[PDB]
Amino acid sequence: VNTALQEVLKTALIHDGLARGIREAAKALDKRQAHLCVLASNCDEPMYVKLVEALCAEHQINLIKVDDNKKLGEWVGLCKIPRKVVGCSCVVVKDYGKESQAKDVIEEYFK
Amino acid sequence: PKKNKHKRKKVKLAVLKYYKVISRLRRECPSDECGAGVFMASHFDRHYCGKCCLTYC
Ligand SMILES: [Zn+2]
Repeated sequence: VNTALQEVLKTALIHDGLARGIREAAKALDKRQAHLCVLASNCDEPMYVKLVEALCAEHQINLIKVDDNKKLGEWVGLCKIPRKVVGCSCVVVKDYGKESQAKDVIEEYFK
Repeated sequence: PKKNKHKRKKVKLAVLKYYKVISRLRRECPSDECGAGVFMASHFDRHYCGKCCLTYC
């Protein structure tokens, strides 16, 4: 179910909890402070970015996958609702709020 | 003539040029306000990190 991206990300932007972007993801992985990693599977061909795929096998990070760039850019960050299209490709969530329905679905996804 | 303005220069996807794939491709900046991912640019007779404005050699 997709409330593992609806109930954590929209409640996570309000708390200085997003590290959105790609080089900031590399500096956040070297901080050892990645707790939640939303990848991309949308690319020109996906073999061009292998750094966030391999630095978690050095750094023991949880990974949750998605297949989309534009619905990723509609999950997190800003947009007009002639429309301001930006697209996000990798998300490090650094911090959270206090949640009682959605701690587990980001927590227990270790398969 | 005229004095030109400065445009932000565009290197294209240098985000993998901070690493070499495990093994980084440039050297680290020692700092307390920086660190945990902050490297120094290795020029031909000098080595440069932005925030501390540090030159090496
Ligand atoms: Zn420095």
